[PDB]
Amino acid sequence: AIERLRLWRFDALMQHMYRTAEYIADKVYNISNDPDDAFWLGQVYYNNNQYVRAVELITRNNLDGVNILCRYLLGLSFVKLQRFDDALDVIGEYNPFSEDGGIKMESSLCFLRGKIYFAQNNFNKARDAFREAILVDIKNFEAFEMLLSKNLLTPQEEWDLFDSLDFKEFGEDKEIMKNLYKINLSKYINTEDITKSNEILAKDYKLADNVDVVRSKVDICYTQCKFNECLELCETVLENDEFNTNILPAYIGCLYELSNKNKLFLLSHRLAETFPKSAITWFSVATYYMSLDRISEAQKYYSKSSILDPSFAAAWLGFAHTYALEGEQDQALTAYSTASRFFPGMHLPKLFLGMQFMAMNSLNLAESYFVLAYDICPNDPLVLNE
Amino acid sequence: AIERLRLWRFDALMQHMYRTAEYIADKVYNISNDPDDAFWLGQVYYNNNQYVRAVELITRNNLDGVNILCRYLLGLSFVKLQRFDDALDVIGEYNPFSDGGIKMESSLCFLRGKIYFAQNNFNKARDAFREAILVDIKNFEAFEMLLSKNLLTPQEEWDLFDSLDFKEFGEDKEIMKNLYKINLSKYINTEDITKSNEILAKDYKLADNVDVVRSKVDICYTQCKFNECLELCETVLENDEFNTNILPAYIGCLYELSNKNKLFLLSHRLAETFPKSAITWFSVATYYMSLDRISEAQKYYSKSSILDPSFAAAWLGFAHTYALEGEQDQALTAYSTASRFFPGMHLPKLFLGMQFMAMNSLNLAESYFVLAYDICPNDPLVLNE
Amino acid sequence: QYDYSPFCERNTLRESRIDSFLKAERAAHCLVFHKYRPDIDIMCSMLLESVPGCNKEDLERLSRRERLDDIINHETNALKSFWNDSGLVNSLQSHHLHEEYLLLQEELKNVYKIKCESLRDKCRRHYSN
Amino acid sequence: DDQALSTIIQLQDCIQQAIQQLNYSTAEFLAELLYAECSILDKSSVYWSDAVYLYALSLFLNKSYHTAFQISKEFKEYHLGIAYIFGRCALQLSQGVNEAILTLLSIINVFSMVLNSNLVHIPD
Amino acid sequence: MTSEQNSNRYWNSFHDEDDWNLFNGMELESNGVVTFAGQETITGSIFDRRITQLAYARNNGWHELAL
Amino acid sequence: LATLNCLLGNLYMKLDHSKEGAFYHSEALAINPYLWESYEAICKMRATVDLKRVFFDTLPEIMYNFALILRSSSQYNSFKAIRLFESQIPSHIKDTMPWCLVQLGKLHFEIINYDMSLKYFNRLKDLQPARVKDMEIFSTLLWHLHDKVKSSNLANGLMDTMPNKPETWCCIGNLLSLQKDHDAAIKAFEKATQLDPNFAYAYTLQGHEHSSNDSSDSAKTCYRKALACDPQHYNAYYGLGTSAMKLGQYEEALLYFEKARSINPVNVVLICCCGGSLEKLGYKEKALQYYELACHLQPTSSLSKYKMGQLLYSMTRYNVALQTFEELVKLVPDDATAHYLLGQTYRIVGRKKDAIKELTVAMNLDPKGNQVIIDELQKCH
Repeated sequence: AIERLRLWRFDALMQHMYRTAEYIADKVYNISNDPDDAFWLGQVYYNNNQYVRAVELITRNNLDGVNILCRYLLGLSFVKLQRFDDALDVIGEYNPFSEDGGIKMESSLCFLRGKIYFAQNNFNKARDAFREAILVDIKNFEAFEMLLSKNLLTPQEEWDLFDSLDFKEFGEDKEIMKNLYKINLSKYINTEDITKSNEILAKDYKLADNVDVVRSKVDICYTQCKFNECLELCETVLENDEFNTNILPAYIGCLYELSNKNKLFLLSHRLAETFPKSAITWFSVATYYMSLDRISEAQKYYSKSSILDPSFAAAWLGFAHTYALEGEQDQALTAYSTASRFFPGMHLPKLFLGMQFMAMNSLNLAESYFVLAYDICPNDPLVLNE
Repeated sequence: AIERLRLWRFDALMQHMYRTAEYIADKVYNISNDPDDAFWLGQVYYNNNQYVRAVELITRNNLDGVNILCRYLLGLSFVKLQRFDDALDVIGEYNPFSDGGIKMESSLCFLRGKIYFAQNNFNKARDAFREAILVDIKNFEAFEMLLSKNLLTPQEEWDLFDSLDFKEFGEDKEIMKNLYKINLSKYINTEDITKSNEILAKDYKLADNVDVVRSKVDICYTQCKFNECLELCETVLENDEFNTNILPAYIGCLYELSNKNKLFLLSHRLAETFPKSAITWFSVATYYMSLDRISEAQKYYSKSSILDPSFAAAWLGFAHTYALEGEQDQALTAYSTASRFFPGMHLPKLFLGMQFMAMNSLNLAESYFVLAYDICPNDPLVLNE
Repeated sequence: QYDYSPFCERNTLRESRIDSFLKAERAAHCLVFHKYRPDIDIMCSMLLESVPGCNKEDLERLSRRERLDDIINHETNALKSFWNDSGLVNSLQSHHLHEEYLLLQEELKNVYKIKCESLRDKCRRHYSN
Repeated sequence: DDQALSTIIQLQDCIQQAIQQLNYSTAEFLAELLYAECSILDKSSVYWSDAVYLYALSLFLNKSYHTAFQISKEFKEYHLGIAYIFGRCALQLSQGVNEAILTLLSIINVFSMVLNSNLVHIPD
Repeated sequence: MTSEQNSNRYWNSFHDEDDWNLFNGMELESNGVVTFAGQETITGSIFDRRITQLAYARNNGWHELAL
Repeated sequence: LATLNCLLGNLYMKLDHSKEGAFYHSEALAINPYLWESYEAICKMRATVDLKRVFFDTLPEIMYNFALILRSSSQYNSFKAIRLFESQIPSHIKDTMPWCLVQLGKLHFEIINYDMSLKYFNRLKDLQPARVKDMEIFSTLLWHLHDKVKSSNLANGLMDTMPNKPETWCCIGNLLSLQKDHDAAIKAFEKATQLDPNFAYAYTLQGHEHSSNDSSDSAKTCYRKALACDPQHYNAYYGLGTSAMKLGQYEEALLYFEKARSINPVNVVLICCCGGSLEKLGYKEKALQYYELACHLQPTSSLSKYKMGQLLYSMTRYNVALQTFEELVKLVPDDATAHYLLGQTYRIVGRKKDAIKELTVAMNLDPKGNQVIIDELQKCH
């Protein structure tokens, strides 16, 4: 009966058969006014980049709020449509539920709320939203990894939050999932712990040479300036995936510091012929210009990389370096201040403002920014040396 | 143990956290090391709008020869990656094989038909789509795509509809047979489509279904019930204003009603809604035609034609712009192109014959108008011409 | 719970606007009501109650169908009618009333002039327009 | 429902009273409100046709001839006075004379739906 | 001076049409406020997502006065 | 003996004085309560009556409800009218009734809420495509929204339907002023006013365009003509106050600003302008009273909170100034000069940690004036 149509629609959606999925979703929703079928049709609209139609679908009958799932789909549709006001409207400023084997529905809502606050540059509220999202359901990981990647929490705070959260939901997979999460934790704090975790995960389980473990090893080496292990791990993982975006920034920096101009050139060409839109490729081209001492030229290419992707520390930081290295010192201050304000939670912009202020022979403000950077990150040779 | 991770990966896919989706897919794949997990990860990459990652991942260990769905995912990735020859080489030009869900062989045949449609060997596409629909009837794309571009004359479409069997549906064939019967061509056997419309309206509460309304609108458009087109399509468009299937008929009956304000509004809203669809540029060109600004309608039909090579309205409106501009030599080539790209469509040939009148060359006009009248016994344009 | 449905037909309003309207609405009523919630309450011989610039005595004469200190009384009286019982006059310094007074009638008289042709010439105005 | 009919009758009486004198804007407002109120009533009710006719007559009276012309075209067949309003609008605007003819010929031939009423300006 | 321009163009070849149209007269200022050139001006502060789609909108979208 | 009093009121309102005309409208309403035209004429001015005695001493209750709505709208207290719409006036009247649609759209428009008015009398426009009366408000809303396509719709439709109605030419001129040009807007407005005089809105827009064209005398004359047409119109008064502001003569500017505010008490632009006239006059204590009224009147307005902060810092009420500036930044982070005052207050209070970050935001916002920001940083420590 209707169940056969429902499963056929689900398979057609899963099989990337968009027309049949849309047709059958429409038919089943017309047959029965079941909001889950409406959610499915909205999902089909969502997949093929038809966001406004799904918005109007879930808006026309006011079925949002009846079930949380369609509300989340609708909010995601707005956030992709960048009508952040309406998305925050439907989701709410804070948790409305604050007092199956899958991720808790409420946790996803808090993640979306954190994402919209981040988009609105409201970092302080976004931090709380993401923390609540990860605390509510440990089954979630998008919020945890987003917070870690965007450096919205200090390493000590990151460790404290990791320790605060438990793993009771996982049960049998408690230790393996703890190690898996601990792979992605920030460095500069008790690195030996992340070490022993990655070896205990390496030999005991079949995950010996996976993408994330070698990524964490590369990050450790890059932090410790262990650059030959950096490279060897980087090529040994690159030979499998030639376009793994997770490792490309570290790889590019590591080539830059070895000044492998030629490998950098080949990577720039390969990435340009494949991913013109992504800012990573233009960052690679600009750092190729850097390796050839072309600050004035790749000034523009860092501008391009930064605009093609906001919330990218590397592009804007390099842009400020291009400002600072040769002359034009006055506005390097403004550039690094923009780095600090738009990228809170990272000690490096504050340290750079401090060292630049010392460079004008202006002392007390250099001290101020230096102590700010030290507050953000306690364990860094650069800040303490400065 | 793996089942929990698989369900978590599925949940990440459902709630569209793509980074976690790929993370968990990679983890479970490395644990199990089975081709289905690689299929899941390639599907995640596909949804990520990262086709290179998916195709490289599938091809690195040559998994296409292991399962039947991984090779299909690789093929579709090549399809959307603008690669066709290697896609067919992997899938195979001919059929290698000549419960819920649908058979995979039908999906592979459908993908092959898509590549053939991309490669302009239209007869091979017709063969592939007919084979796909006869092997499996659940694959509604093999029907809708074939009927949408008028790749075949309606008589053989009706014949193949009669030939295909709904028996394996069983208890649901009673409704799905009628639903499929709705979507065929409307010029011939018009009354049976109507009776099927009331059949769906009764006992199934599907009168509110959008595609029933679309079928009724196309019925009204066929005999030129343009007022009923306007009323019914306004009733359906209020609920949803961006149903791409509905919209061209609404443009047609609006331009027939010769009204510029509502066409103007919908065109300007669709322009900011779907900038890359040829539909909105076609609507803009129609608006300029209604305002008799031929020079701009020229370019705004050219863009729509370029965007969608399968958009007959674009070519015929293009040649209409030519004809109304004053020059006709290029309109001749335009109408010939529209006729040749879309065999079985009477309107391009009819308009080309009107142009033959415009040149006072009635000898080809006789044959062209006879051919057009062969399938349109009752419509004002044919008899007037 | 505070009702916000009539302020926006969208059944959901983000919480920032909820207090934005709530704090706005209460003081707006508090100004009119005092020279609390909106949803709990909205409430609170010659028919004409008030005319701008009309005092109670001027209303009464309608029903009948009709030196430095003294000029200061006329100084304040003139601005009482024109400013619709504005409370800032009493806070104005006395010598600041004089220049505002002279600009009042001077501006007022200009309104009187504003508020208050050969055949061949005056036909052109309709042809050209 | 007991007082619902009384309100409609009172509004109609007020509308005839207002149009009897040269008071038109008040006639406009009362016709508008009666037309809006009669929306809930079914089209078969004579009250709906009467309110539509009164609204059409008013919208004609204040020179807003276009709006009267549409509000008459929607329900021109239902009432004789609506047809009269439509014909007047058509003669002033030279728009849609043909359907005005097709309605007026039928209404006069049949006379020699709702045809007779006690309202003001009901044509003879 | 010609070598960098040639190299710029050589790498500049890798764009989509709309993407290249976005960056024809692209200029980014030090503080982060953005100037966009429409072949009007779309001056706005970067790191807010909505602005770049607004540059997309008037670039490819259809705008018109109609008297 | 009811229409005669109405006629007397119309003549009196038209000629010299609306007071006697209002008296005669009241007498006519005493004779008969169902004289809605007299009520509209009364509400054209800021005059009111005792509706309980008029309408009583369910249809009378329904009429009483509309009378209260119209009185509130004239008195410019729209929250109450919206609440009566929510409670009384059932939906099958509210949605269908075009006049209630006009009034309700106006009520939402006078509040900064813009999208809901658009929705409301856009459904109105859908119901009555040929309606021409009171469309200048739709034109003004479209001008405020900075939207051109819907204004183009309105202009084309009204020109096609009513080539001669003054509202159509008013909308044409507003669209022109929207796009780029001002002289053509003036020409359209002058055509609109020649075809139909006594239209004070056309004169108001003429004066606004003249002011935007840096022609003070022409704007003043247009506003004078507007006041001649309509004794009570806060828009032309506000324009005159702004003009005298730009000439620097604060006295008549204060006069005009207060007069505009008198007939529209709830509007933060006019409250702010009257208060600023007060400081230019030097009355710190009374100027704060209006600004204290303004922000309490409605939050989420940069201008009112900004002027609160400036005034409090001027006379050094730092404790409330700091929180006002904080909520200002909360409601908007892009104000350049505001963050400067934030940092100044933070350093005055003596919280250097917030001062450093606030000044950093300050230099980020203003590249040209970083040096003075740098100087404040030096003064910070």
